Amino acid sequence: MELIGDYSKAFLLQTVDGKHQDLKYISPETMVALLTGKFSNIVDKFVIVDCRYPYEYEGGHIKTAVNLPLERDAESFLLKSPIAPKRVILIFHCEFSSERGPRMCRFIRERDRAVNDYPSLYYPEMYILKGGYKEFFPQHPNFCEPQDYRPMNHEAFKDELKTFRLKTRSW
Ligand SMILES: [Cl-]
Repeated sequence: MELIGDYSKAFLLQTVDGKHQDLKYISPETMVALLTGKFSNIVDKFVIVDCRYPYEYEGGHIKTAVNLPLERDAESFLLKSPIAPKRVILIFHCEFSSERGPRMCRFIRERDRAVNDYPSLYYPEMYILKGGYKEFFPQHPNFCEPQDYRPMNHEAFKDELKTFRLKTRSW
């Protein structure tokens, strides 16, 4: 398997197959391994980037995850003052981790390359949480807060969905 983005070392985590063939996916179990410190002697810090809309995040998210659905906010939070360390790892996800999560993962790499001299990167190692929150919650409810799951298409949040989308850069 290839080295991480700045070609400094191998990817640390075991991966699983995912739709986007060039991206690296991890399972809920591996996400819990990170959260429980199984890699604490090697990983200085990791950030779970929840790319879902605010109402989805508010209805139940992974403990410590940061909600950064808008590209400009994800870029500001991660690249205005890069999180330095040991390894730093980013894990992106959305509801199913099919579109929003993968898109943000690609966007951040694009921006990371743009502000660096090749092949250096602030975030050389990034993963997608396979199955997104939809598959994580049924496996590890006590690693979520609140302990619930609100789908993007929830019937009571149709207006909230529209309101949020009109704030995005492109549709
Ligand atoms: Cl956006």
